[PDB]
Amino acid sequence: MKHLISMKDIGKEEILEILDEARKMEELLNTKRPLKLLEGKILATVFYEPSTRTRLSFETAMKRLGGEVITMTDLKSSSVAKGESLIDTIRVISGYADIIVLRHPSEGAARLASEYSQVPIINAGDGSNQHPTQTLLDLYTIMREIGRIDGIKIAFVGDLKYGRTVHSLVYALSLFENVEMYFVSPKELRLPKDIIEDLKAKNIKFYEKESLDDLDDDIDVLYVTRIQKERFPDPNEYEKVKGSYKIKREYVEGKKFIIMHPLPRVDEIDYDVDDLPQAKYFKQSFYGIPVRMAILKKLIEDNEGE
Amino acid sequence: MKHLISMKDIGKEEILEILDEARKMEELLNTKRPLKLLEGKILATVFYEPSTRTRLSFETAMKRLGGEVITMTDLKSSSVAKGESLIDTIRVISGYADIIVLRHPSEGAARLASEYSQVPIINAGDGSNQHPTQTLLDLYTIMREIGRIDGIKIAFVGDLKYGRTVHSLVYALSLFENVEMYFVSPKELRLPKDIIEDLKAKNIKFYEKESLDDLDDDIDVLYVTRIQKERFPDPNEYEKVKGSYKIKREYVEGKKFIIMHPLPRVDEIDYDVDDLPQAKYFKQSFYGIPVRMAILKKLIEDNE
Amino acid sequence: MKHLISMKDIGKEEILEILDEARKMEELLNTKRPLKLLEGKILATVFYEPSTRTRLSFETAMKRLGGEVITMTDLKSSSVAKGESLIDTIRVISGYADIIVLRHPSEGAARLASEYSQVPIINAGDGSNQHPTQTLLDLYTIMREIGRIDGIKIAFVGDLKYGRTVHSLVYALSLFENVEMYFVSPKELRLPKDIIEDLKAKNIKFYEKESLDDLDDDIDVLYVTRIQKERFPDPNEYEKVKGSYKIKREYVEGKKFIIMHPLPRVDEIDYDVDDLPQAKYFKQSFYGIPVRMAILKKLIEDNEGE
Repeated sequence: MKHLISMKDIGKEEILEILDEARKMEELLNTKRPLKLLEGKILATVFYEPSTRTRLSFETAMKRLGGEVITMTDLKSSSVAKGESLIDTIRVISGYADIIVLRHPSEGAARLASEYSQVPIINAGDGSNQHPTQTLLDLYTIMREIGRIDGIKIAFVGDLKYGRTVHSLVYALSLFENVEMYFVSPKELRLPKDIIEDLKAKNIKFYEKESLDDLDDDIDVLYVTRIQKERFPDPNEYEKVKGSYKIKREYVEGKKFIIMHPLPRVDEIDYDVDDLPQAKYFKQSFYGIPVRMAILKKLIEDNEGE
Repeated sequence: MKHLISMKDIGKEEILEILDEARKMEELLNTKRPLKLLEGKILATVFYEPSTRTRLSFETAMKRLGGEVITMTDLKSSSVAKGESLIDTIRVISGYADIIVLRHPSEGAARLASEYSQVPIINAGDGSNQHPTQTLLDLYTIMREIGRIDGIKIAFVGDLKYGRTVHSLVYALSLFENVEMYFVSPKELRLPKDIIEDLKAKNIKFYEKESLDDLDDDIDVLYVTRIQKERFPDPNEYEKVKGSYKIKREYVEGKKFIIMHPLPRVDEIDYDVDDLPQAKYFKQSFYGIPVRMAILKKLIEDNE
Repeated sequence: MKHLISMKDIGKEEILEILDEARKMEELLNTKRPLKLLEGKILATVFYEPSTRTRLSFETAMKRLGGEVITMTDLKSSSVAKGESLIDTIRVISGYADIIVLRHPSEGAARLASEYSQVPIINAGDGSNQHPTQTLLDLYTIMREIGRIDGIKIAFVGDLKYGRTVHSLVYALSLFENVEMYFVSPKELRLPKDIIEDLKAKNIKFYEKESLDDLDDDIDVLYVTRIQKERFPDPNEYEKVKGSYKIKREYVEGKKFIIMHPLPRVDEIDYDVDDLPQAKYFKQSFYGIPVRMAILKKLIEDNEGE
């Protein structure tokens, strides 16, 4: 693997390979003794559309492996860009660092950048459409907390029509055996038609539900996604929707499932749910470090341009 | 010690312990040898209200001990948070790093953060409630330059009514034996009533003075604090106040005291005072590194 | 050498010494294996007027030598400065780090800073009088790609009246033996009168040309500089000028020269020129790392507890 642009370029086999490397990295974090696997390496954080969350995650991961990091964000402003094209920037940075994590608005972006980069490119998503590293850490969370990915019952709650990370995860999961999916969402924000078709094409047991009460205590994972205002300009409307899908304490208690959420959470989950056993979104947050360490390591080794 | 939230959680004992560790750190620096005391460690700089000064200080300190640093500033915006609560952020960062230096506006902030952090939290002031690390380095400066903290005569000049770092230092000093305090300031910015009460309660010889000339050459330390235009909207007014408390060269020359100033200084001290022997504010600036190295080291070790 | 403020403080001898050290650094980079030459050192990036490019360059260089870096950009905004003078800041940072790369608007700036710094100061240009490190890497590019600096034919294209990096390079080159210079530019943006005088005073064969076709293929280096809008408020005019000096394919193919450009390039050079053999601007970009490593190393050693 010379780049990590899209989950659709990876198969269940490579996914597992990565999840394994991730577990190794997690254990290494427990040795607690200074790691130097990527000692003489430099990671370049090239963000056009800022994301302190994603940067810090990758930055931490790189440093945990003993590597160095140079950052270049807010490339969008003319002060941090200066009319220079992505292509020129990728070529210059490509010459400075050993690996690049890119975040660009345009669609080709990542893919294109990889074409001009003499270095591996990790796509931190083109804003949306494709964030591999996120999906991978999601899978790792399930693998880690549920003990397996195959044959699990997962339920997604929230904007499923525009939830990119949800789409990406639904696709990845569709590569595993017997995954039962539940899509809880407002009538308007249902899972894209074409996506459902792919699920059908892969003979995947799935159900579209309109209420959280439709779900049973047999779901293993409850993946909560945000529902932004832009979908319901009318406050009244938005109000009803928030209340209808908000994960409350009384609903969580005793449930078998674990609660995941890519963060940041704002309204999707009550704060009194945090201290409940099934709340796992912050653990999920942590898992991003080990899998990102896994990815950085792999990408660099796989392309030993020594 | 698992956190450093307020000076009021530390006693003279622990203070001295810290000042000692600080000295060690200072010496380790002077030798000029790559240090690796905090080698595999990561410090997280979580600033909601930006402060390049404080960040750089702690960043340098952490790196001098061979540690790594991840920074996250200006959270107070839809350019980094997007509506995520301090509590959620602390929990996420807490899982990434090994130690966190927080800077937040809200009062509980630091303390609260420490409750949700699975990692030590160093309070870089909840805006202007308590800035431990600063007071500690101030103490270190006195200890270092005067040779002792106990029984010294210190004079504070400037906005004493709102000078947070001054209040914090006055409290810490009140924990030492026989410290004589002088509060030089405009009739408008005198030291808070309740603070004076605490000083009285601790039987501390102190005097409020209106002029810099009301002092005698028996002062060991002259701690200069800033006085902002926001206190005297009227330029005329402000103008006269600036002149009245500005530390000038012909006032300094020959004086026993050392001049301290938490920085940045703008009007409080003339530039011709800089090269005078008693000017110690830049040295004080430096001392921040060793004491912060001391604090980072301790907090991490203490929490094995 | 205790500071690097201006190219006019360096002689051909020292220049070559630096270019040599630079080569060493370049080869050290090829030696894929962690360098620790500046292990316990800390570089401070003090930029009042931001420049993500220069910062990243120096940051990379410092980290490649195994050093650490603390950054402090745009103290220009009353947010990062607070009314504190450059002198006070230099003194404080001077006490924190081991070496400082300054970028300030005012003229004295760098020089002045060096007076109050208890640490070496590398001038990243007052943005209008001297950027040593850039000129040095330019020289290194010629030295490395052409094989020599002495007796070469170099042609500068673009705003030569305000091109600071061009002026700095023209001066440095004037210290070498038999360098033939060509100044291709619009009648308005001709090389400053006083500069031409210095060239005359040093008996330097030079020609001022108005067209790129005025150049014969006996040229070794074509240094392309930008021509910003502010020089031709009238779009018509500007468009006119852009087309007249734009380096196109049809013009480059088969030419003996190598093309240099300090970057970022916007209009000055067509993208189809990039993959042509004589295109060397991105290589030039890279060379900044080795020479900056060279400079950082030297400045720190030259001042090792003197």
